[PDB]
Amino acid sequence: MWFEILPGLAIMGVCLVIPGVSTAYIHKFTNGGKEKRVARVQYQWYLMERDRRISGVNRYYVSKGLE
Amino acid sequence: MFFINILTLLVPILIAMAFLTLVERKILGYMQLRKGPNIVGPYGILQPFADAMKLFMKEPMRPLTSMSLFIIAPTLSLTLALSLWVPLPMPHPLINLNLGILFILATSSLSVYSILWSGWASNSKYSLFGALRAVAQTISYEVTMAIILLSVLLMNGSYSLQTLITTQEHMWLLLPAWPMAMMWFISTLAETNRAPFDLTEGESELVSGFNVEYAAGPFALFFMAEYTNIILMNALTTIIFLGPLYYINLPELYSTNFMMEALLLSSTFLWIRASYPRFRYDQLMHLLWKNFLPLTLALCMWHISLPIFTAGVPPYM
Amino acid sequence: MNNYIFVLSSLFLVGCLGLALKPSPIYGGLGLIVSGFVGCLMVLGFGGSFLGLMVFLIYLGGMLVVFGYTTAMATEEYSNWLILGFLVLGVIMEVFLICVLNYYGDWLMYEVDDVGVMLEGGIGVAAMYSCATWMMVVAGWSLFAGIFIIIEITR
Amino acid sequence: RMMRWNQERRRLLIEDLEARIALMPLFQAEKDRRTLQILRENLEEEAIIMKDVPNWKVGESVFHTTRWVPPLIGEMYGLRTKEEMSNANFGFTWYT
Amino acid sequence: IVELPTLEELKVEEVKVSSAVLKAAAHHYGAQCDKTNKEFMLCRWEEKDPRRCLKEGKLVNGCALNFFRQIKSHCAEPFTEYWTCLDYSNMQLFRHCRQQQAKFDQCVLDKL
Amino acid sequence: PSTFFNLTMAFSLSLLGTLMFRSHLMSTLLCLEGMVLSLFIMTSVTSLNSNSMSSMPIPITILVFAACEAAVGLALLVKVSNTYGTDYVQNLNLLQ
Amino acid sequence: PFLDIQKKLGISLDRHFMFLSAEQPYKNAARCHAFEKEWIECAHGIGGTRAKKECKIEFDDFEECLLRYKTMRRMHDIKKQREKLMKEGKYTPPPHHSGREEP
Amino acid sequence: MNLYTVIFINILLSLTLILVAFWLPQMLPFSMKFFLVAITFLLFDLEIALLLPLPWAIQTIKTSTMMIMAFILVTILSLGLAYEWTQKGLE
Amino acid sequence: SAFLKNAWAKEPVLVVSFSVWGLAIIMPMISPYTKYASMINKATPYNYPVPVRDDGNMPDVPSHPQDPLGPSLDWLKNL
Amino acid sequence: MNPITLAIIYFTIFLGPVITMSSTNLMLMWVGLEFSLLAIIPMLINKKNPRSTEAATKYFVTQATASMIILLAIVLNYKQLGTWMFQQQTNGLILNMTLMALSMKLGLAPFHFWLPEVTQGIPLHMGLILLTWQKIAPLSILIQIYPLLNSTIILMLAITSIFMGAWGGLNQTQMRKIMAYSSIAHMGWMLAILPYNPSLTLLNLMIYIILTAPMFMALMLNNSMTINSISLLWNKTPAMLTMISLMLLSLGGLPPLTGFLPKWIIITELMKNNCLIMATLMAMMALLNLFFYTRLIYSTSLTMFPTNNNSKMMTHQTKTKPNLMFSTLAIMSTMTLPLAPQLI
Ligand SMILES: CCCCCCCCCCCCCCCCCC(=O)OC[C@H](COP(=O)(O)OCCN)OC(=O)CCCCCCCCCCCCCCCCC
Repeated sequence: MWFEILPGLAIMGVCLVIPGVSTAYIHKFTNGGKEKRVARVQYQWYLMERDRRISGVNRYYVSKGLE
Repeated sequence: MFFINILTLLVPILIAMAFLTLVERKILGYMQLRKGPNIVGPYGILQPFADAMKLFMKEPMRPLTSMSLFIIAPTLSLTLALSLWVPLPMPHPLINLNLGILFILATSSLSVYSILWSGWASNSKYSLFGALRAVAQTISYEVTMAIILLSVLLMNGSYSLQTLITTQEHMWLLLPAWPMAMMWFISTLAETNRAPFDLTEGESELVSGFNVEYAAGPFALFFMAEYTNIILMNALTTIIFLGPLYYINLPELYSTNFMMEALLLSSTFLWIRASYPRFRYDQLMHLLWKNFLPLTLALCMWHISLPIFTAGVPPYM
Repeated sequence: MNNYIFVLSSLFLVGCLGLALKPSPIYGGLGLIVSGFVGCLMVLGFGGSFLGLMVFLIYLGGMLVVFGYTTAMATEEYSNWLILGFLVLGVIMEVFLICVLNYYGDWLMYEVDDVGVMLEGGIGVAAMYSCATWMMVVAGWSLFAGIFIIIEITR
Repeated sequence: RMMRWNQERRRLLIEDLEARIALMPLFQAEKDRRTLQILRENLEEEAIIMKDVPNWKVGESVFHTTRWVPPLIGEMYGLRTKEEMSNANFGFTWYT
Repeated sequence: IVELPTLEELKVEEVKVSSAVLKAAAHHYGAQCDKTNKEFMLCRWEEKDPRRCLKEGKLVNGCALNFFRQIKSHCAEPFTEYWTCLDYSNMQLFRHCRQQQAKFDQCVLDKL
Repeated sequence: PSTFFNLTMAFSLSLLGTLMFRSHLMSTLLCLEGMVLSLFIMTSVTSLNSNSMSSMPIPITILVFAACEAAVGLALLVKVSNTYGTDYVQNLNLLQ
Repeated sequence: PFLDIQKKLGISLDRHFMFLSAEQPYKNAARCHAFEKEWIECAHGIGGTRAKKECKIEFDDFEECLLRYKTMRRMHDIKKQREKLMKEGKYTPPPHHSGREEP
Repeated sequence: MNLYTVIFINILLSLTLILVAFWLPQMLPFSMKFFLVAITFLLFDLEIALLLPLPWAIQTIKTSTMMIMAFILVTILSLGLAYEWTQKGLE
Repeated sequence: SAFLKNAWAKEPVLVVSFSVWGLAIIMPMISPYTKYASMINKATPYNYPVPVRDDGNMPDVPSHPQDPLGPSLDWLKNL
Repeated sequence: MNPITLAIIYFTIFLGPVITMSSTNLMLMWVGLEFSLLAIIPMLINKKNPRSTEAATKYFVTQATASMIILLAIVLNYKQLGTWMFQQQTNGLILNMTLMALSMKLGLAPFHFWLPEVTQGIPLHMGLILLTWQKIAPLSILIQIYPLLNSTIILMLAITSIFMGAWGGLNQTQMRKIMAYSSIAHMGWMLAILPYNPSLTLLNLMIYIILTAPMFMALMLNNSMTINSISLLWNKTPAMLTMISLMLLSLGGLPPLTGFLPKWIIITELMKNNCLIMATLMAMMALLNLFFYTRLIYSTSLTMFPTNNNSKMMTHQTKTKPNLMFSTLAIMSTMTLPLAPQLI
């Protein structure tokens, strides 16, 4: 019947979720489990950069009250 | 990593792009009382790969045509389509272009060059007419297409597609602004030269002006482009107007929901094609410079006043 | 690559060179499109976004699009190769001139407010609506008249 | 709903803008302190680069006024690592 | 010449904590330590030069460090939970974390 | 800096163009536009590195006026290849 | 100007934004704002013929805040000769050029 | 740069495909009415460009002014369009 | 009126089109909220509020902004 | 023209010069120039005759490139001084560009080729506007910047114009082009004194306007674009023969009439400034202008050319009258000389 148009769709869907799940986990892996900071405006880039300088070289590492 | 994130977001879309043609040649089929392609492979799954290989193997005829432009137009087409998928705001978008919607609008406009140049390069009368007709309709639908977005943005606060995920945390922008959704949907149908608005390659009226002389590999690249676009524009409808649910804890839900709505609205233009005859050239443009453009202009004002008199100006984050 | 800016400027110059050679009106339109692209790039390079976009959605958009349309209608008849040759001739001469000063990206983003919250291109041009309210009234009158000028000149 | 949501969203926006309003004083000091260091550090190398050059005031305001003219980006990072300069110059246009 | 101040003149203890840490405590720091900062601002504005307010800047920093030492000593755990959740978010938005914020805010009201 | 000299010479190369017709009115109307782009780019560039935001209105006013200017120019062009079947300038020699 | 219908009518549609030191949006001062003031409060009441000789200190400075060419020059020299010192292996960037630092 | 990286892969992927295509298989109009529409496009595009800045103007303290200014822009151009109709120019 | 009627039934876009044009030209003028827009946007603290010299006779916010004196946005709150 | 369009255009052709004059921000001065360019082109092609399209397409290209050059000068200044307006400090080349450009829009000297040709293909009416309400705008921009422009160039463009205008006029027989040529010449005198005493430029213009406006409404009263056509003036309308005679000799510098004052005071001001080289050569070829003016005098008044029988028919019918402006501008022009001291 119409049962059969589903096979094809399944392979479309599966190929349209990969991208959204992929981009959203290759970010939380590269950024240390914390969402990649979105620096829309400079202030944010400043804060981000400030973070880099604060520790290691990468901003994702985040020092706390114990420092 | 970033490279891997380029394979994903590309291949996956290309593989899905292939499966759309199949779900087009079966959904149109069952609507017309026919199984559609099921004999090659299981349930026709290998069917998209099969003609791709035939198309590339068949001779790329070079008519006795400006070669450079003739060959470039296809390249531009695909380049643009794949590019327009870069800033889409599925969760954690590949690239947070701060002015993304503008970027989308920009690249979308550049595509017109392909059809125009293709027709001019083809050097065939049919192609020439196709280009002229195409450029006109394309650009015109761009004029309402852009204004419809400007109305949206003013209620979103920014050009970044990522903001709408925070704008649509309580209600879809269809409820408000539904009148434009319809007008975004019809314009999305024109800009992908799909059926109700497909005078670019009417085939019956004029025979595929865009690719009259294009065959094999060039045919395929635009071809691929059109279908990827078919998805992209539907996906933009599924972010701007139908806002999928989103949860910071679980970012996947968005993608999954984004999938479902994109597939259904992608299914809709497939369903539109089989269901409607094709608008005439004059009729098409009238609808936009006459039936819609006045509608789109006025609501723009209403959407300018709305925030103010409702003191509903959006945050600029 | 500090040279990035100079590189871009050169490309722009070269594109305008082609337009200068006056190739087929369509070739000219194409060349300008390339230059306009280079242009938005340079503006963005300085930091201006909205500004860069404009040329794109205006020049790389219809500005040449209509030209294109137009040409199709009034330009029918296709030495471009010779023109291409002179173009290379100019390129080297252009390069030669820079090589002249050669024998004889250091400072861009000359000054910036590292911390800032409401600075960005477009904000200034957004002041067309407030404290520059005579630019946009005169531009609006320009368009509203231009409608009439074109409708009679075509009439 | 849109009217109420954006009014709420506006309240959140004023809250975090004020959060930096409070924190910028700590940063302003930090910036200046570091800025001067870059200028001075460049002075050291400056006092070691053109020493041989005749008629070479180690350094002198290109201007006449003694007013404090802030340091261009180039001045701060010009002598420094190329990457350092590039980062500052093309480091925002290129997102995180 | 340029009369650029010397390094020893501009060396002072540094806060150096992740920006996130600050944003979470931003509100309170804007509260417990604006006396000196405002004064420093006044100097830095009317007196355009930075050299003319360097010492004030040192005072500016000193005021915050202890601000932190107090919190480290009291209600450190709450604050630690609040910043960690605040940092995970990409724009470090305040509303994603309100449950952690409440416990951090209530405690320091209770102790500090 | 030099960036400006390239743009300025671009405008002069576009100047040499408009002043030396080559039998195509359209091409000229296209060269003319090459200037407006060069002017728009230069105005935007200096406004941007002078941080003079009060002047950004101009970079666009320049384009808005230039667009209509071109609209008029093309309508004359269409008028000419309606009266002479070509845009070729030689045809425009009746006023001798 | 030629016909001052603006001063007469009191309107100021064209004067508020003629120089860099004029009101900037959101009170974000533009670059060089430190000099143009000093170079136009000087030349106010003194006509041009005498805004061109005695008020030359403020333009020679404002001609350098903006163009900022003497700086370019000085620096370029520093660069070239530093190249020569490195040439004689006399000099190489210290960790000062590359090192960790305060927030 | 990140964008540059993505885009060049994008062109490369296309150019690769066209090449494969060619290398593998070795074995006068009178659109006067249109012209007019095209010009209007140019014009309308420019207006839109003057309407693009709104997203930031909505923030202007001088909200009222922005309203008046904006409302005028749309209205005036709307009139232009209507004229086209009134004069039957487009038809 | 009669044409209006047919217009509502023939060419029923323009009618709607104009209607909106007007309704947007009216609601702003009459609205218990119109005033807020210029305030809500005015208030957003984009730029730092530079302090003032406490010379004397100052009714301004007394030092710590937590002090009662000063402007308030309770109007924004509970809006 | 749908009377609405007529209004929009005419308003622009009139808002065009007025914005230029009123504003100080040069940019706003440029768009004033731009609006004049856009408004004039529709009227130029009103007959839409094949000659007309040629006229407008030339006028437009000449006007457009000059407009772009003027903008480049403003754009360059913006970098050499943050100001949007020329100042004492302005680089000399920056100002010279503005002189050349503005001398193209006004059509002076070696850029005098477009004007005679556009004056030939446009109606007599639009001829006046193209000659006199379109010179006010650019001149305003120059007069404002006079302290800064070069005395050498202006003089060269001044002298050249005088010569070109005179020489060109001698051969021409088409009236529209005789006037175009005269305007080039008078425009020359005007730009000669700009560096020294701008106030006299504004006199040598008004008088030119008060002289040319009556002269053209005379040419069109009988709509004669030929001297042969104006020569039969004696039959078509005899009275205007007297004043047409004096106005044309007034346009040239002959002493009893108002036309001498502009040349006389310009010469007095140039000698006061010591250009007794330049002033002398200008006055001398200025005398060439009167020769072609008097040759027309001969044909129209002092000698009666033969006419056509069909003319008796045009006499019968009542002649639509010349507007009042003709008189008030003919007399104030032919004889105000006794009142010169106040004029200057
Ligand atoms: C008060 C505050 C302000 C708000 C005011 C709101 C007032 C109420 C809303 C009024 C407008 C609602 C409709 C908006 C879209 C339609 C606009 C329109 O006027 O239609 C034009 C045209 C029909 O025109 P025609 O039949 O030719 O006759 C014209 C008579 N003037 O339309 C067409 O012909 C379209 C042809 C389409 C062919 C394909 C159809 C596909 C149908 C299925 C998909 C529909 C869209 C799905 C969208 C999903 C979400 C995006």
